[PDB]
Amino acid sequence: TPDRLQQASLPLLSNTNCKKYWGTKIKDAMICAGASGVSSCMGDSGGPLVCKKNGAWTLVGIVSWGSSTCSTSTPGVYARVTALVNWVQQTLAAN
Amino acid sequence: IVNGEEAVPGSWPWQVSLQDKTGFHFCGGSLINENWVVTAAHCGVTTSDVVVAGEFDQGSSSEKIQKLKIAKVFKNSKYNSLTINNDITLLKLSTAASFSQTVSAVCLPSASDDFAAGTTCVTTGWGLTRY
Amino acid sequence: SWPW
Amino acid sequence: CGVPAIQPVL
Repeated sequence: TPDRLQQASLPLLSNTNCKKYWGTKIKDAMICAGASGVSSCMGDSGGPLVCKKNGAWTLVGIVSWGSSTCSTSTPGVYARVTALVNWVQQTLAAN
Repeated sequence: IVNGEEAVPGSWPWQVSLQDKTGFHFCGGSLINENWVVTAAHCGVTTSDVVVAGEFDQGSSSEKIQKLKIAKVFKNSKYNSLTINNDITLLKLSTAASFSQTVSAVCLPSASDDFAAGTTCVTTGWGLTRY
Repeated sequence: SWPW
Repeated sequence: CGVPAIQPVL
């Protein structure tokens, strides 16, 4: 592993196209990104996939799972935050 | 991250490291406010783990980092460990993070926000750079 | 596949 | 939220 924090830019994929790689493993609460010459990898899990919207960085994905060899030609799979944000808000409001 | 590059120090101020009691980094997370961190459910965080905020170089002794204790782990009730679906956990911190130039929150989307295929986004972390 |  | 004090450089 690296001592220093790394970054990479990468494109979002559609779930329909991501299914060409991963088949029925892709569910509606997942979003794929990458296959572009970079990959998230072991130890990145839980961290952010952020996209800029109206000038602010917004959490779109949570690093989840992908290739056991971190192949840069296969998309990574991230938890899809839009599918999960209502639960986040309910949890914060109640605690 | 394989084939990424080094970040500018402090430029991703919501990024945290989750470390076990031995000091081993095992997962990332993101600050969403001073009291709460979002991470993956499959990271298996417990209240014995530590949230480290404000870090750039895990090999440095000179950074002004914040080591924050975890009060409670909220695993999403829809998380399915068999399929790794709904892979999200919230961590409520025992001690609030102190926001600064190098420590601050990421925004959350609305449930109805659209992020189109082909949009270029960014990911960050201290994961492996080579398998 | 593998958790990340 | 979402606006770092130290700007990232990509």
